[PDB]
This record gives sequence, C-alpha cells and structure tokens, in this order.
Amino acid sequence: MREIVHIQAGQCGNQIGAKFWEVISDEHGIDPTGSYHGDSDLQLERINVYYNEATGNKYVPRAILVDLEPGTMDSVRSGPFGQIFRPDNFVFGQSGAGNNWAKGHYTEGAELVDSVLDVVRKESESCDCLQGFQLTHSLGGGTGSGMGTLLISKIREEYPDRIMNTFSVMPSPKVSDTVVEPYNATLSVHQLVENTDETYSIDNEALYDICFRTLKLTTPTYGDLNHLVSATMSGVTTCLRFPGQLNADLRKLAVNMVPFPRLHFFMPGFAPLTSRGSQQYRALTVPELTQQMFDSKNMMAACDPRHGRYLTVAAIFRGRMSMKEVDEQMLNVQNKNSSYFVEWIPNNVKTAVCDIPPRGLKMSATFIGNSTAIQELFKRISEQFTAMFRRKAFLHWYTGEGMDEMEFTEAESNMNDLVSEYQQYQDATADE
Amino acid sequence: MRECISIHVGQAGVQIGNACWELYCLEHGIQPDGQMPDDSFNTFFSETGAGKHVPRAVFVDLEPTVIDEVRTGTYRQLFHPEQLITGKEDAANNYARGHYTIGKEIIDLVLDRIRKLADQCTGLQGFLVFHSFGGGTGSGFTSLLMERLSVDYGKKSKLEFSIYPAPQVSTAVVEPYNSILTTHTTLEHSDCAFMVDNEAIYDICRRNLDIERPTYTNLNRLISQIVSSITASLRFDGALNVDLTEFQTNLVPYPRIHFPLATYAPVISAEKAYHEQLSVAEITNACFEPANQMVKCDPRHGKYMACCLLYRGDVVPKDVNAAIATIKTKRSIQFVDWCPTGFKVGINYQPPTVVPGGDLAKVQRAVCMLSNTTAIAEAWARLDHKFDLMYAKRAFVHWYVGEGMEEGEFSEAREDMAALEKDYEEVGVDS
Amino acid sequence: KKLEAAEERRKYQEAELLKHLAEKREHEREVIQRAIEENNNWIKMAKE
Ligand SMILES: Nc1nc2c(ncn2[C@@H]2O[C@H](COP(=O)(O)OP(=O)(O)OP(=O)(O)O)[C@@H](O)[C@H]2O)c(=O)[nH]1
Ligand SMILES: Nc1nc2c(ncn2[C@@H]2O[C@H](COP(=O)(O)OP(=O)(O)O)[C@@H](O)[C@H]2O)c(=O)[nH]1
Ligand SMILES: [Mg+2]
Repeated sequence: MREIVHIQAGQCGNQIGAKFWEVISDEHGIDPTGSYHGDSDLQLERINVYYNEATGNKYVPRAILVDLEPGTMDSVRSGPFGQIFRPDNFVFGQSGAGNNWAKGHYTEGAELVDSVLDVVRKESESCDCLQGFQLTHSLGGGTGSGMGTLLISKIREEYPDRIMNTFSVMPSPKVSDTVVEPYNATLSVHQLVENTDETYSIDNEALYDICFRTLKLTTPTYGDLNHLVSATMSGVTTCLRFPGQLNADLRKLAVNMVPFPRLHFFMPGFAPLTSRGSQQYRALTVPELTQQMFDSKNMMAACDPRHGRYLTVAAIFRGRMSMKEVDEQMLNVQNKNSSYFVEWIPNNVKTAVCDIPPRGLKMSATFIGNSTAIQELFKRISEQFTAMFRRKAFLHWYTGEGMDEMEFTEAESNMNDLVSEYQQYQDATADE
Repeated sequence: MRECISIHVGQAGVQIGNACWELYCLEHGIQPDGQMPDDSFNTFFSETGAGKHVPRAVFVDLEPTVIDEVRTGTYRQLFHPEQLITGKEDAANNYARGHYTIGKEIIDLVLDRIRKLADQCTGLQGFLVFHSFGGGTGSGFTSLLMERLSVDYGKKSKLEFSIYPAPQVSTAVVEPYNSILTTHTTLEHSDCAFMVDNEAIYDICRRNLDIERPTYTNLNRLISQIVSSITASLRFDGALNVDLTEFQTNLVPYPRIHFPLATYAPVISAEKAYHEQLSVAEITNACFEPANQMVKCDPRHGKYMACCLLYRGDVVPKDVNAAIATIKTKRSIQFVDWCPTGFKVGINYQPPTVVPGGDLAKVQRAVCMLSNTTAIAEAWARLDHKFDLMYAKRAFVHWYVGEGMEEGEFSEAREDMAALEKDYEEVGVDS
Repeated sequence: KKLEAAEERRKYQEAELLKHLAEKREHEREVIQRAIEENNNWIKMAKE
C-alpha cells in the first residue's frame, strides 16, 4: 500500500481539487515548480502517497484533471500551482454536460471516459503498490456528478480490489447554480452507495451556514466555501501523507470506519473555523479543540451529530500539543457523551496526533465520523427530489438523453433504503 | 467554438436583425465594413482571411424591399451577399402563402445557405430565429423553416424572438389567424421562445422615452437592447454566464411551457441627466413592475416557475443578493409548489451600449429579467379570442383555403392553443 | 484445501462484481442507443 491516484471531475471537482493540491504542496514544502524547499524530513517521508518523483529533485501530483468543458482546465493551468500538474494528465472535452447528470453519465461523458481511463492506467501501471483512487466532484452538476460516477464504475471494473474514495460535494438551494440539483444528487448517491468504499459528504448547505453564521460573511463566495473544503481535505488526509500508526492507508481507514458495506458516508468536522482573510487569531486549547467534535456548528455535513449515534470516529489533532492531554480530553468526551456512541462497537473512537499543523494555524482538529445522523442530509435530498419528481418537472432534460423514469424511482428508493439502514443501527441495542 | 446561427425572417425579423447586428458591432468594436482594431464574440461572428468579421446570420424575406435596404445601407459590407436572401412575391399577410405557395420555392435555397454557415462551425449550439407572428412571411415561412431545420439538424437547439402583434402598429386584420397557425406549427420545433408584445414596447417608448408616435426604428432599438442582454452571456465571457442549454434548463420545466417573460430596466430618455445613476436595488425593483415588461400580462395573478436575472455593467454580487432579499420580503411574488430555487443570477461586465443619435440614455448598469410565469397565458388568450371572433363567421378563411389550406388545419391549430392554455392552468395548480 | 478454498471463494465474488458491472455497461449502451433510435424516428416522422 503506497500510491493514491487522484481524479478531479467537473467545475466543482477541479476547483476543490486545485485548492487541495496548493494546500498539501505548501504543507509538504513543494513550490509551484515541483521543487522541495521545506526544512523537515517528515514532509518527504510519505511524499510518494500523492506525488511521483520526476527526474531530479522534482515532485509531480499523481492527479488526473477531467471536465467535459475546456474553460475550467485553463483556469487551473493559469492558477498559482497550475504549472505543477502533468500536462498529459489534463483530459477535457469540448461539449459540456449542461448541469445534466444524463449527459455526464450516458452521452458526452461516455464519449470521453476512455481518454480518462487511458491516463489513469498510465498512472496506475507506474505504481509500485497502488492503494486506490481519490475522486473530488460535486453531486449537483453534470460532469462531476454523472461522469464522475461513470468513471468510478469503469475504474471499479478494471481495479475491483483497490479502495475507492470520494470527496462528494452535496448541493444546496442556498448556493445553487441549477434547479435540477436534487435529480443529479439522487442519481449520484445511488451510484456511490454501490461503488465507493468511503465517501466524505461535503455539504454546501453546511459550508454556506458556517460562512454566513460563524464567519459573518454576508455574501459567501465559492472561494469562501472552498477555504473550508481545503482545510477539511488536508485534515482527513493527514494520516495518509505523514508517518503515523492509525489509519495510515486507505484500506486500514476503511476497515476501522466501515462496519456495514453501504454505510460508508462520512460526516467531516473541523476546528477552529477560519475565514480566508482571518490570519489573526489567538485561541484554541486541547479541551476547546475536543469540544467541537459534537458541535454541529463545526460539521461539514448539515447534520446534528447529537440527533444520531456514532458508529466509528477518527479524530486527528495537529500542532504541538500534549498527547497525554489529548487522550484525557478524548476519553472525557466519550464518557460524558456515552449516549451518542454505539455500545456494540467497543473502543470505536480512534485518535491520531500529527506534529505538523496546517497553514495559518498553530493548532487544529479534524474529525471523521461515521454517524447515523448523516440520514438528515439524505432525507433533505429525497424531499427536494420528490417535490420535483411528483410533478415530473424538468424530466424532459433527462428522458431527452435516453433515460427512463424507472432509473429515477430506483435511485430514490435506494437512497431512502440507506436512510432506513442508518435509522436501524441508530435504534439497535447491545441486548446481544 | 460554441457558434450560434441567427435567422431573420420577414420585415419584422430583418428590421430587428438590423438593430441587433448594429448594436453587436458597437459592443465588440466592429466597424460597418467588418474590420476591428475578449474572444467570445466569435460565437456570433466568423472571420475571413482579410481579418474581416462576418455575422453568422441569414436574412430571409419573400419580397426584396426590406433586405434591399440592408444591401444598400451602412452595413452592406458587413454581410456577404449570399446571406441576404429575397424572393419576388411576398406572402401578402397570408400564412398559407408563406408556408406553402410562395415559401416552397425559396425553402431549399435558404437551407442550402444555412448549411454553408453550419459547415463553418466547429461546435454549432443551434439557432436564434427572429420573426413576426402577424406577417405572411414571419408566420408562414418561419414555421416551414422550423420544420425543415428539425429534419436537417436533429436535436440542435432552436430559440425564437417572436413579435407578438399590436393594433397600434398592426398592418393586417388577419394577424390573429397567422399568429395561431404559426404557434401551432412551430410549438413542437422550438426549445424556447421569447415573445415581444409590440404594444408593451410602444407604451415603454411613449411613457419612458417621451416619443409621441413611436416608429419601428424606436421599437427595434429598445428590442435590440433586450436581445443583446439575452445574447451577451454567449458573446462575452463574464463572471456569470449562461449558454443555449443553461437558459432552457433553468427556465423550461416542460417542453410546451417554453415562453419566458422578459422585463428590462432602466429605460431612460437621452435628455434630463438627473434621472441617473440608478442602483442595483432600483433596477431590480423595476423588473417587478408590469410597466417594464416586454409582454402585457399580470404576474401578480399568475405563478412563477423560474426567474433569471441578467445584470450588465457596474454590478457586484453583494448588491444583487441584497436587492433580491428585499424583494423576497414583498410576499406578492408567488412561485409554484414544485419549484424551490427561484433565482438564477448572471453578471456581465460590459455596461449597456447605446446607438449614437438614439433615444436611450447611457447607463452604468442595466438588468434583464427572464421569468417563466403562468401569467403569459393571458397573451395567448387575447390572441385566441380574436381568432374565435373571426373564425366563428369563417371571415377571411377563403384566402387560406384558396392557397390549398384546409379548414381542419384552423380547428387543429386552435385546439392546440386551447391545450396550451389548459397546460398553463394545470402547471399553476398545487399537487 | 482450506486455502485454495479462499482463492476460489475470492473469485466467485470478483466474477460476480464483473457481472454486476457488465450489467451496468449493458444499460448505458441500451440508453445511449435508445437516445438515437428515438431521434432517428422523430425525423422518420417529420420527413413524411
Ligand atoms: N417590432 C417590430 N414589429 C414589426 C416590424 N415590421 C413589422 N412588424 C410587425 O409585424 C407584423 C407585420 O408583419 P411583417 O413582418 O411586416 O410581414 P412579413 O413577414 O414581411 O410578411 P409578408 O409581407 O406578408 O410577406 C405587424 O404586427 C407589425 O406591427 C419592425 O421592424 N419591428
Ligand atoms: N463548494 C463548491 N461547490 C461548487 C463549486 N462550483 C460549483 N459548486 C457546486 O457544484 C454543483 C454544480 O456542479 P458543477 O461542479 O458546477 O458542474 P459540473 O461542471 O457539470 O460538474 C452545485 O451544487 C454548486 O453549488 C466550488 O468551487 N465549490
Ligand atoms: Mg413583408
């Protein structure tokens, strides 16, 4: 287990993916040319998980950039770290998906899919020991959503034994670019339930609420939302890219986090919450960092963790702090909040501490929870879907692509079963 | 790359085309000879070996008079002669002559020219069709062309800019017949149609521009401004854009319910100088006033299904959201129960350009709202009633029958309009 | 025996995923071919 192959699909996927690469390059001391200029051996110890070493001192992201639209790709190349990417790894179409899952999954996407697989095969065959794949995409669009899930299925076919991981961004009416987002999301959730091993549920509803309510940003931009996404992505991948004992690879993370195959949707959390401009800040102790685990205000999925129960939790502390203090504080939270952890999975909270804090902060905490409360996110999508589907509104955009009504009914039913499954384990007891 | 072919049919279509292409040239800095001293303008203008920029457009009329003015006018060098197509005999305000008798002679030639323009496209998005409902060419030839375009172009996007008739400027008693016949025949062939009621435009020119007796020149300059607002997103690359497909996705919930209501603001007279500068809040408020509408109807008596706001010029997202929030506190704006996300906002950097010597004042910021409201059914009802008055007596029917049309075609067209009115009614009902 | 047992038990479930995944390829080709056949016939209509 070594290399992770990263895929970026659609507008959102490429925007969030590009930010992930500039954040992690900065943490690993890599400049936009690919040269390491850091001053810590920890930065290079597990550099091979995300970077290929090219001739000389240069490091190249093992990243494939995908879109059915060319514009986003140009914006990435023009960017700060745009030059770091492998030129041959940009795979783009000319005919977009027009925020239509059917175009991304069946028409335009199907036409481009083989060109993408050719690039993923090149990266995969170069690997000493491929862990698997990491996909960043939105569920509300057409490319990220439809083509992204098509790619997952095509990759799963060729690499059935590798770990399939995603960072899936959930649509919200609060920051919506299309009226059909509930359809695109439901059709994609159906695909993810079946085809991924782990999915980080990144909710735009929660990101907007954090920016507006907590960061006091009257009109949040994608730039503001993406600052929270990149902080979360950096946090959840800490264990994979730095030397550590816990969840050091994609499979060990999945084995510790996924008790039942379909229940692989994670609720990420982050503390402290910061705004792009906020380079202040003077705060955050160990008890303070720990308290934000149950804090709904710090969740990247718009669910209250106190409305459910944690099946499994992974908590990552970053910065210079006492491991003794972390262990005490973490035990206190489990003992005080006993009722929000399932009794039939003993020692289900695993903690890791990394000496390297993320940029701008001296101390941070990242939470990865497998909570039954994630059903609130799926319920929200199902109700938005049904409001439209009941009247067959905008259905012509999908049937016009060759889709049948049954696929819509099936996707919805599968998502409602997922909700019902979370509820089942929420109500389960250690009567054993 | 992402090309759009513009087709201008009959007097209304050709004359509006003249106004649109004059405005596009001013916006992109293209001279009347095609010379020019972004890059998105290439969706509407092709380029020759001599560095000249040529509109991706076809102008068609069954009579030569109107187009003869284009080929003698200021922009005679802008268009190549082959893209300006004229017959000899007009359709004489008769849909049957436009569609059958006269139209059948020029149809093959028009499609051959469109094919030559399409061959110069690497990523043809589709067509923009400009025509009147009332004239024999505007009605009859357009529906014939629309049918033929569906055959030759598979499922390629077709959007209309239709001139809804007004008695203040009407030239034929038979305009309601021509309007219903063209709407029935074109309905299954069009993806999205923007109606422009000549009375609404006539009243805006009178009220806002202080023109006692508005002429087609006055009407078209104002129309051109709304068309330019809808097409700016295709011809420019701004912070927020919308392509041929995204317009349809956001505004068209059902195939037949494809008629958005356009509302433009501000419309200021070239005099005064104190009546500006209007804020983003002020121009947004003006979109919800029935006086700024492009079609006469009452949205307060209807339900919204989609609202697209297209801003142009000195506009900031924070300003827009603040304006939309205050409008949301005015309870009076009702949406259908199956529609959550109501507002799609687009901002294009370029302030509205005005024709030198025109009636419009230069403004720092403008906005065009495209809303799909059930209130637009009121425009169909007015037309259908005028049709019924004459049709009950079979008045003027002999003119159509004489050209080979059957009375059954009139019944079919009217039944289809009754079904359309019924569709708008069904769509507004809650589940 | 109790090891090639695992080896063979491994394979049924991989072969199985490949079936559950050849079935997902089926649909796509069907829904894309159906996405032409219909447009092919709308014009079959339209001409005559
Ligand atoms: N806004 C606007 N409406 C126009 C213009 N020219 C004509 N119309 C309107 O269109 C209708 C008359 O149809 P025309 O376009 O003139 O006729 P035509 O398409 O050339 O057809 P035929 O002359 O019968 O062959 C009436 O409602 C007019 O008010 C114009 O330049 N601008
Ligand atoms: N967080 C975030 N969400 C985005 C961004 N861009 C688009 N979205 C969201 O993604 C969805 C639209 O999909 P998009 O990725 O633009 O379409 P695609 O290009 O066809 O994949 C909606 O839910 C948007 O709110 C971005 O940069 N950040
Ligand atoms: Mg005429």
